Amino acid sequence: QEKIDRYQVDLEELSYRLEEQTDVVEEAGELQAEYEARTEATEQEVDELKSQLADYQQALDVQQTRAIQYQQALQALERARELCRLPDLSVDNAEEWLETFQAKEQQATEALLALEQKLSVADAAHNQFEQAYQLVKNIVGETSRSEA
Amino acid sequence: SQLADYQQALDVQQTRAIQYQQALQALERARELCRLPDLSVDNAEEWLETFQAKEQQATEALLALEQKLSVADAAHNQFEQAYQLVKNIVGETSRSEA
Amino acid sequence: QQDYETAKHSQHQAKQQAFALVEIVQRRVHFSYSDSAGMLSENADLNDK
Amino acid sequence: QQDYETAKHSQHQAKQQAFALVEIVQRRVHFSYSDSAGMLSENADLNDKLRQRLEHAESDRSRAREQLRQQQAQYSQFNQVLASLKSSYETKQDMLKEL
Repeated sequence: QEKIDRYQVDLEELSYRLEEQTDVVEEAGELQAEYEARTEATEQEVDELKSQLADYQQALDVQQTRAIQYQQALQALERARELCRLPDLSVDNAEEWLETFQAKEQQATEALLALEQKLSVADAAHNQFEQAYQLVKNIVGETSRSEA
Repeated sequence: SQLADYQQALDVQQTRAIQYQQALQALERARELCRLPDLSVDNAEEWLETFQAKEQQATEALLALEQKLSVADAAHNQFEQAYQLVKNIVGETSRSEA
Repeated sequence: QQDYETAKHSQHQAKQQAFALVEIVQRRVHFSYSDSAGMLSENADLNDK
Repeated sequence: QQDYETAKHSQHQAKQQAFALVEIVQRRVHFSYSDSAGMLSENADLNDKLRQRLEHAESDRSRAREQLRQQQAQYSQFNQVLASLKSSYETKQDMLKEL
């Protein structure tokens, strides 16, 4: 019996280890996919430059488009520094504030979700609040509705 | 590389004269993409601002849908969490019995 | 979620159209000298092959 | 209700800010077009700058490739260790049933 107890502890241990390794593998695959996408984009861009140099008749149309995209990216960055009110901001570290405000939005959404449940159950008519209140009062004696 | 080398002399002297065609294709591409056959580079600014208005309206509607979507999916998530807690404590059971 | 997906599609299309209009605005200048012309198709054959 | 409309507006603020940051994340590459923007301003022969940019892209691509390879090896490592935990747990749990 004592041996079984030890086995149980061991299995709990391995459960926790499995949880952690599952997590780690998840982030590792996430990073792997991210770098896969990035390497793919880099090589595609390399190929585009190869075509541009080979097809120099391209006539900087792609260059014009990229310059316009650059201007638009600049404009978007300024707009975000405004909305987020983060003059201290760069493309490299904007990811950190993005995940930060993702957590922020998660907090806001979870709050408002609890709020939504409370408002939904607030549909209970006036009579229920009373009946509960006087029931509590009769059982304990006078108590405040907030404390009820 | 060999094509680049061969065309080197060909494309260098562009004379900024074959440049405006790119504007022509851009205008035509917009004409198909934007259901504005009358779209002219002159009146294209009114269309630009109007489509920007539509786009920002679309973003706003998207964000409202997103707010409700987020609250809803999170609510479903707590629903699921309650279900898992129930199954762990007791085992299989329907959500109605939960 | 279905509705929001549709809204996202519509938003993307609106953005693309807005960008095309921006492109027209930018290339109005290049349109300005549309009367210009230049030599072409000197070594096209071998380049094409 | 008043508090909830206020929280709703706060959620809206978070939504718009997150959306903007996402947009710039999308435009990450476009900021690399700063070279393209300067390259476009040449308005003359600029194949040399194109070749320089292509070489830089080649270096970046090779760096990304190595990064991907080493990340792949790391991920595989994590995979095998996780599988080993799986096997160990299976065996221990089997022995638990048997006992």
